[PDB]
Amino acid sequence: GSNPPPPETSNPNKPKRQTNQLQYLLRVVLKTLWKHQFAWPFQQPVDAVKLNLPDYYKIIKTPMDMGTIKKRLENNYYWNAQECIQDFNTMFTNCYIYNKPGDDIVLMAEALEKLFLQKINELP
Ligand SMILES: COc1ccc(Br)cc1S(=O)(=O)Nc1cc2c(C)noc2cc1O
Ligand code: NA
Repeated sequence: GSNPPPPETSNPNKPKRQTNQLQYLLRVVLKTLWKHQFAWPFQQPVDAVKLNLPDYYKIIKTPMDMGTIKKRLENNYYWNAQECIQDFNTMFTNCYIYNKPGDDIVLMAEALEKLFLQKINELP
């Protein structure tokens, strides 16, 4: 079991720009999630080798994490806030797909997702 290559964080020919919503996504939303107690499992791509999860990438084909998101935001990878939001949704959804209701990790995802949804209500 090897790890796949992580998701891209820059792409010359993918349309990209800066928006004040995307700035907020970085400065406020991502920063709040990043510093939360429960951030740690979601700060980097799932290392299926070191975490001993050899079925992870059998089940999850569209992986996403906050390390990847942070870098995409810092590089202005996105065209709009909706693309970034979709990456967050993918992250949480993957957690819920791979794991089971009530699992420690699922409860952490849920608390981060509540907090995410609260912060994207205040999107300018
Ligand atoms: C068994 O390892 C656990 C147990 C509970 C928690 Br909260 C976290 C881990 S882990 O971070 O060492 N491994 C692990 C990470 C993820 C991710 C990210 N999505 O689903 C996972 C399942 C895991 O066991
Ligand atoms: Na599941």
